[PDB]
Amino acid sequence: VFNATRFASVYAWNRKASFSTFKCYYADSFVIRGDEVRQIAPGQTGKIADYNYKLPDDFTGCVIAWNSNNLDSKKGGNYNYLYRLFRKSKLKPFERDTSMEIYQAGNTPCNGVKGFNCYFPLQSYGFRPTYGVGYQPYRVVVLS
Amino acid sequence: STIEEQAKTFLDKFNHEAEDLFYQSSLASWNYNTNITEENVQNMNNAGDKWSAFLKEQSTLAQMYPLQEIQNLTVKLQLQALQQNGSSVLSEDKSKRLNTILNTMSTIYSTGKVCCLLLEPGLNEIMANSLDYNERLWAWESWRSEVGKQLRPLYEEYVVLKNEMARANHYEDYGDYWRGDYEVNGVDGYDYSRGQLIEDVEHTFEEIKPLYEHLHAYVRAKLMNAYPSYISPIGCLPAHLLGDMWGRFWTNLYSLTVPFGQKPNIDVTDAMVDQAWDAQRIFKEAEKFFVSVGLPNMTQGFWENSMLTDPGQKAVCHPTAWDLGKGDFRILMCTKVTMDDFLTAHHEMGHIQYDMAYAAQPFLLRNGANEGFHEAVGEIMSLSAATPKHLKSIGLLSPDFQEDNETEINFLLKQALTIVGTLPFTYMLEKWRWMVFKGEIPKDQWMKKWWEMKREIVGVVEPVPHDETYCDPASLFHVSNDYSFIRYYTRTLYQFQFQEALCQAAKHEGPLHKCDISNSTEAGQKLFNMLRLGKSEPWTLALENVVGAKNMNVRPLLNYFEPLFTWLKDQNKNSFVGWSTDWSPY
Ligand SMILES: *[C@@H]1O[C@H](CO)[C@@H](O)[C@H](O)[C@H]1NC(C)=O
Ligand SMILES: *[C@@H]1O[C@H](CO)[C@@H](O)[C@H](O)[C@H]1NC(C)=O
Ligand SMILES: *[C@@H]1O[C@H](CO)[C@@H](O)[C@H](O)[C@H]1NC(C)=O
Ligand SMILES: [Zn+2]
Repeated sequence: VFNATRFASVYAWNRKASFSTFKCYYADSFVIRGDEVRQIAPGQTGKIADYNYKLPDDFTGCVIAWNSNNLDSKKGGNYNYLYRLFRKSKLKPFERDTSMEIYQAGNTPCNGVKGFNCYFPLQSYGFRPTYGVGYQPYRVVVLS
Repeated sequence: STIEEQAKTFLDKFNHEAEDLFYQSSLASWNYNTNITEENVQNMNNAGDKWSAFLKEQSTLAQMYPLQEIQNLTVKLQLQALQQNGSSVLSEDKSKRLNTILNTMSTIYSTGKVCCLLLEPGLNEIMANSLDYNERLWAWESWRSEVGKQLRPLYEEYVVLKNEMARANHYEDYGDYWRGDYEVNGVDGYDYSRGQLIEDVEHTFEEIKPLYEHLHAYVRAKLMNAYPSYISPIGCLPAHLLGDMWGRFWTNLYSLTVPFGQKPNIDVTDAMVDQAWDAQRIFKEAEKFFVSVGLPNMTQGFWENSMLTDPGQKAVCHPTAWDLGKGDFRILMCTKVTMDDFLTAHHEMGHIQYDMAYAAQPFLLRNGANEGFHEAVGEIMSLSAATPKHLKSIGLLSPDFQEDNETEINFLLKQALTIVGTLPFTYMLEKWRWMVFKGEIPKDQWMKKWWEMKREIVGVVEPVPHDETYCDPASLFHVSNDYSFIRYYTRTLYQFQFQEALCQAAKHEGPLHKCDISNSTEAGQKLFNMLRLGKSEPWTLALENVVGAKNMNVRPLLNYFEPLFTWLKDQNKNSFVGWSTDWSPY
């Protein structure tokens, strides 16, 4: 869906002109940051390609991405878009993780509550129109 | 799981939260500055309080990772940056007392008046413009006897509280705390302690002394012409006659001490107000200059969200470069059509280029290598942009202009008055403060020693005797507003080290005072290799990348002023060079 009015989050990606990026090598849809679009490619590494959305090394589809600063940002902040920061291990190609469990980073466990060395694993982009071009929203659609 | 991995995880959480909180705080502050109202002074305080509370909590819970269990030296730098206590080590009564003392000392300064003139612009126009001995002496002694006499005992208590605050942080006094900005540990070959900065400063001043002797004697002869029955040809210079309230710069003396007065200096104000230049042409020219040496353009937000003209609503028109984070760079400056705003633009855009360089380092590693790098990087651009070759290459000077050997001495002498005439002042003031923090000057001798180190290091004498109810040093903005003062010395040396290295990479033949680094990419790769590091490396390594050595040096500063030194040596052939600490005007 190239024209829906509301896109998903990158950790909860969906499945069913002015294209800043059209790189060819189902239709997944999400929203990420500007300078993270480079990570939607085979053999990449980061937070997005580790904990949020991974692509295999032998891929056949395409990748489309385009700016969205006039729709997905507002004066004050748009805290409705999220991404996963912590995970126990990297993903697998096309896997998906919608869990919201506390991440334990030490040796004593969490009681399911935050505190010393226990972090809530999801973090939001607070999108604004007066951001740099690398910190502005970007809508991404991946084919096949 | 080792205590290092947990530190890395804690830090990559901290960075992500602090970026957002800091952006919204600084946006509030900008919105206030560009449009002063009543609703905005509150929206500033809201976000300021939020950011400060966040920082306090994160430092408190960062103190639980002991540094001895960390082998990576970047994690160590950031954890050190976060594990610092501050006035949190004192009590609650002592913290509140220190804040009350600081606020009282600031407001006594900023609203002081004598009889009905305030310091700005009342008593500053009598010090920069008047030509009367008696009126200048009146303004000087009035400012000394109204404000400082009120700041003596507050300062006496300030010293005690600051010393014990710093001793509870495992330093030895507050001067040591201050010198702790130039310390490096753990690196093999690039180490530096807090007791070696004193040695370096005192080792370089011994070589700056002769040029200052000759300039002091020249200025003394000219002032002896202007104030005939008041100056002695072998003594010091009276303190109230240097075109300044304190004597920090000797600039306003130019009109009295110009070498060849029948040759006017360069001023392209008419050549630009006559071609219809405006406020945007200046910044387009500065952008062209910085692109010529291979640095990037400006961003679109810079052109959309910068205030580059006075909009008739109030505002604070002080020139400033803003780095809000998240790709947001701005400038606040109400510029005119003049030859000094043309240079301030280059200064501020040098600040912005340095900011844009290290925007990839983690949140806490985004500054200069130490406290004297931003200003040097800004100043070398104004050095290289004011060159008659540059002003002729942009069409702002006629090709029928020919440089004159008598006009290159007026320029060098003005530069000397501004730049060299301020170094003994800085060295002496910070030496007095260090010795008072250390405990080597008792209370009952403070003013006895101030006016003993003015007659020896600076060569300046006081017109009337000052007993021990006075606090003359605290009558300066930096001393009663709790700021350090040694960054100016080190910055003034670094700027000439930088400029010599860059103009040597640009294959310049001739005197150093004529060099222009425009159209040189090899001079723009050497600067960027230091700008990109932020403060992720010891300042000695970042200094060695550009220069070739790893410490301060005074030889390029003396290479800049060599023709002036030869001229002055010939001018003072039948004079006395050096002063005697015995003659006093009373
Ligand atoms: C200046 O501030 C006032 C309220 O503080 C606001 O109404 C006005 O629009 C502001 N000016 C501009 C140009 O936005
Ligand atoms: C230190 O940690 C950083 C990541 O925080 C890593 O990139 C770097 O290689 C580490 N250095 C050493 C010497 O292990
Ligand atoms: C830089 O090079 C351009 C292109 O040749 C020239 O127009 C300009 O005058 C040069 N500027 C300086 C300062 O040499
Ligand atoms: Zn500056």
